[PDB]
Amino acid sequence: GHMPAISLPDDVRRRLKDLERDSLTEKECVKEKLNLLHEFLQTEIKNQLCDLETKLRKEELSEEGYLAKVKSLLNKDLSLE
Repeated sequence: GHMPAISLPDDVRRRLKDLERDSLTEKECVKEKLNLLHEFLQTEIKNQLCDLETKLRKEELSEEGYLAKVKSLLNKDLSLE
């Protein structure tokens, strides 16, 4: 990025703050975070996630593996800017 200037909308961000009060959860965070970020993340991102689901279905990946792997990817995508 020569000069990036894209970041989550202020209206969206406010919703997360309200959610924080309602007390989210690890599993709940991924479901909400995925759909929200998706609105700004291309489907090619969801595609990467789809392959992981296959591992969950073949019992090759740990439950916490997907939960912990998913988080990092979300942050990595935003770090690109």
